[PDB]
Formats: sequence, C-alpha cells, structure tokens
Amino acid sequence: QGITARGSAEIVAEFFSFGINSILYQRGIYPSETFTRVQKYGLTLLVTTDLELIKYLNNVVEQLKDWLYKCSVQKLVVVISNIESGEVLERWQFDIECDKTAKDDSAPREKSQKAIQDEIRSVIRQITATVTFLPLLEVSCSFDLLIYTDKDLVVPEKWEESGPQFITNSEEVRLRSFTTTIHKVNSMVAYKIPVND
Amino acid sequence: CMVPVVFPGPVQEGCCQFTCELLKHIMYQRQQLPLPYEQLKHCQQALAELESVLSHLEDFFARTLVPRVLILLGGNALSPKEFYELDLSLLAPDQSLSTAACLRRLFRAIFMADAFSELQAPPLMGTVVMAQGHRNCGEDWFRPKLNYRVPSRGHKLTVTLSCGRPSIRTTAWEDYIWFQAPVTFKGF
Amino acid sequence: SWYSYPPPQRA
Repeated sequence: QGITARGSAEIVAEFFSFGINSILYQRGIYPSETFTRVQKYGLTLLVTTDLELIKYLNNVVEQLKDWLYKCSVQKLVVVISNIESGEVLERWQFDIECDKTAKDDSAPREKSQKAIQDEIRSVIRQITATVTFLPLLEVSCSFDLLIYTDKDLVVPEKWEESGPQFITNSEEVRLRSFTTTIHKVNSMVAYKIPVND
Repeated sequence: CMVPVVFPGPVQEGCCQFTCELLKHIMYQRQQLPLPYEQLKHCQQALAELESVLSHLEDFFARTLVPRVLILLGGNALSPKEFYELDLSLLAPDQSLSTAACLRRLFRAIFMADAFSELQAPPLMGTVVMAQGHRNCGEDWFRPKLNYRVPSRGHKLTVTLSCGRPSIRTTAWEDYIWFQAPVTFKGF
Repeated sequence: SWYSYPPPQRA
C-alpha cells in the first residue's frame, strides 16, 4: 500500500493514543486495574477501561488526527501534576515535524508498515524503560494534555487557552524518534530535579 | 558501546541488585519477556526459571565479591549471538546513598547511551548468566569455568561502575574465576 | 499558542 498524508496522520494520532495510555499506566496516574493488556505494534501494551477516559481520548485522538493532516499541531504535551498544589512534576513532550509537500504527492510513499512499526515499538520500549530511572511520583497526581499550534483562530472552543506549564527546575532526557516519511515525532520527558538523589 | 556510571559517593546487596535489575531489564528490552518482569509478577514456568537464576545470583553475591558479570544471549556462552557486561571491579569491596538512588543513576546512564536501540525484533534465545567470584568462595550451583574466555564478537554493552576512588592493585582480582549458571533462561 | 483540553474530573 504505502504512506499517504491521511495514512500518516492516522498512524501518529493512533500512536499518541497508545503513548498516552502507556504514560498514564506506567506513571500510576490511574490505578493499574483500570487498564487491560492488548496487542499492538507487535508487543503487549496497557490501555484504559475507564469509560470517561476512553471517551476523552477518543475525542483528543480524533482532533489530533485532523490537525496532523493539516499540519496544525507542533507539540503534544502530557503534564503530570500534584493534585493538591498543581505543581508540575513530570512533563512528556512530543514534537511533531510535518512534510507539507505530502499533499502534492501523486503516490503513497515507500516505507513498510513493518519498518514504521519497528520504529514505534522501539519508542514504546523506551517509554517503558523510564520506570527504571524517573523519580517516584510520591504524591497523588493528575494529568492534562496540551497542544501547541500556529493556527489559533481555528482551534475548537472546547480547547482552552493555556500556559506551557513548565517545570521550574527540571531534568530532561531525549527519547527516540520515529517517522512515517510524512510526519516525524520526537519525544522527551522532563521531570523535577530530585530533592536528593 | 561503553557506559560509565560514577556514583557521586561510595556504594554489596547493592551490587546484587544492580545485576538482578540489569538482567530483568535486558530480558524485557531484548524481548525475551513480553512485559517487564515485575508487571509479569501479577508463561509462569519461564518466570520460575528466571526466579531461580535471580535467587542463585543472590546466594553467589552472599559468598563472594563479584568483579564482573556477563549476560550472554543465543549461541553458547563461549560464542553468543549477543552479550552484555556489568563491570563492578572499581566499586568499594561509609555508604550514604541508597540502592534505589544508585539503580536509577545506572539506568539513567544506559538510557542516555541509547542502549537496546535495535529496530528488528530478535528471536527467543537462551540466556546464560556468568559472573566472576573467588576460586575459594564455595559456590555450588554456578559452575567454575577456569578456561573461559570473554567472547570477541557479539558485544552490545558494558556498564562500568565506579565511585571516585583512586588506587587499587594491578593484580586485584587475581584469584577470581568465571562461574556459569548450569541452566539457561529461555525467551518466551 | 498553547491550548489545553482537560481530562474528566475524578471523585
């Protein structure tokens, strides 16, 4: 088949869905029992069975899909915060690069789903690897999703104006990236510099 | 590739834990396990085999200092498809920093080195665990391998641990020999 | 600019 601009936007949107589920699971944002094991990208992953969250993510993912297609979304951020104070403790950032020319493409692009799938699987393994060094979240936390766009006027009303919600004193490590040939997704996670080691 | 971890202070039960968590991590990252070992702790046969290696590692570290560990996948011990080394020789044989804090320093270091970056999925493989220990330490499960030679192909990573100490003898690990798990851990 | 879409409130 190959890669079209719409095919790519679906891949990426869907990646974010699985990416978010894995963060919320691995970081204990929702209890581990509100998650279920499924097969995706050739491995076993955890996705929510919480009905509100399912609905919420379906809505986000459908919107990202639309924005990615139009090259209207540059950053997707998962902000993890102390439920009491609102202090940001951990902040996962995805940067999205777009080939705006892919709209002019007369053929799907040559990259095997397998190839893309190997890339995504590598990125997800990496996300899993973070449990082994991320500072413990030692208070109860919630999450929030932010996006960054250049096209502000066409953002649906349901999306509220926001700050970037940076951590004051942070450490950040770069994760692997993947590419469809049309969208490239860079990842990283930042977190508050620990009190002591 | 060669990964240093330099603990900002002096670091035994620790070293056993570095070794055991590293083993677990490798097993998952190289897809010998479908989910991290500890998520699996809540198909059950292969987990007992790993439990067994892990528990035997614990008895071995009770018996001797362990300067080097090798984790060898596929092929055989002398000729693996791939292998990982943990080099503990520079650690103190005063510690204020916890095991937890040390573990995350080690694991941050391996992550930042982009270890386990293979794109192609590998097959299920047999994993051999080896470690050096004193010739006289009394080990009865791991088997002595007086003629072992570290493999010259298949190297993936070495993690070298130190903690800012200066001068140990050129002949420090003299009476130390390779021991080798008598059982293989099989990917699933 | 930055925009936020808040997750379901929890009880």
